[PDB]
Amino acid sequence: HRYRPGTVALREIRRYQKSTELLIRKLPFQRLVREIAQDFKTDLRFQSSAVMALQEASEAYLVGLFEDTNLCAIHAKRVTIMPKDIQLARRIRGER
Amino acid sequence: KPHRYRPGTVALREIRRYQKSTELLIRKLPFQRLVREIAQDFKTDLRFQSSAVMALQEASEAYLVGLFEDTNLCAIHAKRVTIMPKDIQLARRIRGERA
Amino acid sequence: RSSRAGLQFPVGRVHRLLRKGNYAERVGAGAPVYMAAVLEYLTAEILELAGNAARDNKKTRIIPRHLQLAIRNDEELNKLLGKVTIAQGGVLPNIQAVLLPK
Amino acid sequence: AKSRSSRAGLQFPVGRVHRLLRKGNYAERVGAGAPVYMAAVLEYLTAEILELAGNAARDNKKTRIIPRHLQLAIRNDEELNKLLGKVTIAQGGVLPNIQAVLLPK
Amino acid sequence: RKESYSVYVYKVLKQVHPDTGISSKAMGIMNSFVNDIFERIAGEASRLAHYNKRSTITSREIQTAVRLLLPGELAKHAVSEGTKAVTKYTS
Amino acid sequence: RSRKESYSVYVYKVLKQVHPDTGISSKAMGIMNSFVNDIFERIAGEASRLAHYNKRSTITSREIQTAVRLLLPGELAKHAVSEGTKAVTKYTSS
Amino acid sequence: DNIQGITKPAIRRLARRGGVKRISGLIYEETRGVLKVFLENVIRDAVTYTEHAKRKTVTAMDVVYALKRQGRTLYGFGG
Amino acid sequence: VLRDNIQGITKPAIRRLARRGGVKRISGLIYEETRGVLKVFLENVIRDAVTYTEHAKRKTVTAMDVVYALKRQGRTLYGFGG
DNA sequence: ACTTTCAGGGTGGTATGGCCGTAGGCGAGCACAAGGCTGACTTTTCCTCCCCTTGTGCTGCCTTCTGGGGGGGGCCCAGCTCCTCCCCATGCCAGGGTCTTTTCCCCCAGGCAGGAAAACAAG
DNA sequence: CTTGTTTTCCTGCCTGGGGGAAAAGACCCTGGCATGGGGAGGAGCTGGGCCCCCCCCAGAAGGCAGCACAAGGGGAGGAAAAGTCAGCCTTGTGCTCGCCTACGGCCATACCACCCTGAAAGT
Repeated sequence: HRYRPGTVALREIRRYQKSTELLIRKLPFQRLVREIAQDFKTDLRFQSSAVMALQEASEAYLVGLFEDTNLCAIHAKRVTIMPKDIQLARRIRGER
Repeated sequence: KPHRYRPGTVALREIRRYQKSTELLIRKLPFQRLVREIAQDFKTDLRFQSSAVMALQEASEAYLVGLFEDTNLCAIHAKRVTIMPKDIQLARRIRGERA
Repeated sequence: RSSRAGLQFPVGRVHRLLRKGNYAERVGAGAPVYMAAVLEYLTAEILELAGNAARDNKKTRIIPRHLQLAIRNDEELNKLLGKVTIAQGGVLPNIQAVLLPK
Repeated sequence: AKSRSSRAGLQFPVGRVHRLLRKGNYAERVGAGAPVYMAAVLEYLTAEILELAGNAARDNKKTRIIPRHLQLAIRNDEELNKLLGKVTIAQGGVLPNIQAVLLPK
Repeated sequence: RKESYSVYVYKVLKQVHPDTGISSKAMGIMNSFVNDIFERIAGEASRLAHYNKRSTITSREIQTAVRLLLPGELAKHAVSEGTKAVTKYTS
Repeated sequence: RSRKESYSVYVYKVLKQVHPDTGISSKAMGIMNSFVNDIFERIAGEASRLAHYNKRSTITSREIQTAVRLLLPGELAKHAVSEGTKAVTKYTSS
Repeated sequence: DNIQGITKPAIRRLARRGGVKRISGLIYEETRGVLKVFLENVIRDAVTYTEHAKRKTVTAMDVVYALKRQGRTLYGFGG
Repeated sequence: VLRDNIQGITKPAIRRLARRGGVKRISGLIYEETRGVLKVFLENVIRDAVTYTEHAKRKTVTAMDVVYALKRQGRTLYGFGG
């Protein structure tokens, strides 16, 4: 047996909206943060709490941006979110 | 047949006229009455400077223009050319003013 | 002084913070008393709801998830803390009515 | 009496800026190079917007900068628009732009 | 040592939730909450004196700072609490 | 009545230096004062918080530089910092 | 009842400044409501400033302070 | 370590963040769009934190520096001091 | 559980603020046109809303194989503290240099009329 | 595609009105003197952040089936746009009354600096 497309979608949404942990992998995220900071300053140190804080900030920002993107997609009478929705949300928010 | 312009060219000419000006598109006396009846809810027997009223109006005539630009962008996104209350609501909910 | 005016918040500490925080050149002796009550009220407000949420989850300890849920559920608290990113708080469970299967 | 503004090369109020810093309650003390840096920065920011608004006025065949020229400079330059993104300018209006969707084919 | 409000906030819970506890991570959330709010009410009353050409931050400026920053029913209860504090303090 | 103060004369001098044939209205001269004061409040508050973070007592050119670096984007911050640095070096070393 | 003083031609002119080409028939009421909310938000802060200063007239400075307290700093009318 | 670490934000991670947001279906370009968005946001925040560190003449980025950098952009971050 | 660090009681001064007197600049209020703007109507044209269809990209599933989580340990540079004292910033006063308010007049912006040009639409 | 037809833009002329310079005052800018105090530097120290080791197992990546959803095409109906006309009401001006607010004078008490100590909170 196989579920119809969409019920798994709502189940996944519910599961990860009832959870609190970090949805990005910590080690590659830290590697990305070090990559970004390397251009600003070579030989930069970091703290575990600092990287954790950066990850939670980025994750909450992304989760909010995705709510706005879903709002744009629903406005366009759609269910599939797209770069068009992302760009509209970011522009109306004022980040672009 | 009497001359008539097809719908859209006069609207675009109005756009081109009002984006090149700097005046205030709301009539000063009714805006003053609006400002005063709003301030009546915060302090009775309140008095207003001319600069105060003309500084509230200037803020309004830019807030509304910004909201209209965002609503127009929403309407364009929704495969339409007519802006709508649902587009205004989406714009405001996204910028965070009121959810 | 805190015991004199009945506050669980430190009047002396808030007074020292006001004097050293460089807000003005003089600080009257009613500002610490007012502040150590406003802050106390705010903390009590966002502690009662963030413990009611914990009670709604059969827990005895308050966690950032409970804090975030209480803050986001409360109207005024959400408005005040509208740009606050709470770590380990998650987001409110919200699935749009449209996406729900017919 | 030699003025610090002339000694440094600035045109803004080194002394009055120092006085406003001390009375503004920004720190218990204020360094001697603090107002010089702040006056230089404020004068440069003034001389940027003023130059851009003068360019806007000259493109309009005018010679008296009005708020319209200031806003046309600020909202047309990418940096000052970012700096003043939440700023309302009186008697300046908006920038001229149209969405390509609404233009006739 | 780093002075904090953990001891004080731990006591305001016992008068509202006498039985529940607070996790250590939650303790760090509220220390950020009080400190951030304190920098907002004090920073508002600091500008009010500058506008008013005054020199002393007082209870009349904390009241205006609070009711400017706190929305709706929050201001009507934060102001009420402080007024009852200074009134008792002087008396 | 009272003596009111502004930045109008200095704005006029720099305006004559940069545009020796064009003028400015009494509304743009009421805009430039507000611009100068808003930027002043911005950088002064940032420098105050920056000095209070490091548990320093005196606002210094270094904290002013940092506040400029944190308030202005890109070439705005670059040129503002360069101008302030040159001004402070010429002033002090004179 | 002077919100109607924000007339349909006035709202249409504001939209034309905003680049709107076609306007629905329910846009005007929504714009009136939005304007009323914005004015309420600004004027409550302005009146609070006036009350604190122990004044009886709202000043352009009070209005500018109210606008600056909501991230809507206004230029021109003093500073 | 220092080259092409953005792809560490894998497709399942972006989909997981979308599920937390409320997204029901995801286009194929959403992953790259989100990756670019995160790159820019982290660039800004990390730049502010690095400046906040260089002022203190420190060589270690701390929760204090990160929280200051995030707060001066509107997005206050609780739980890490301050 | 101890301690060590900081807030409270008392004194002295003074400077910031509180209250009364004041005069004038501006804010409220009232007529009064009268033209410019606004409101109601009508045609109709084009925009929006629904419906169909399909192909195509998205999703559900399986399996494999990686690389992130979970510790453990070494070390060595980086962040914190302590004390010295010296150079920078502060408090105070004296005199003038500069910034501030009033006066005027002339060049720049505003209004209007005439004509030419450039888009619009039926045809 | 020509062409009639509006609407807009350029040029010229008259005008009014507000900015740029001149003149005097009044307010604090800068120099000179005395002084406490905060931070720059040097040494000690310790701790945590980086780097490496090893493992393994949960999750990611690739491939396939299949399925439902977005995008193109079609139609119709209805709802704004544009033009017309009738009405009304902003507003520019003139004029007055009176209030409120910025200043000024005098002094009254709350706050700051300081001396000691006992208590409160952080490890």
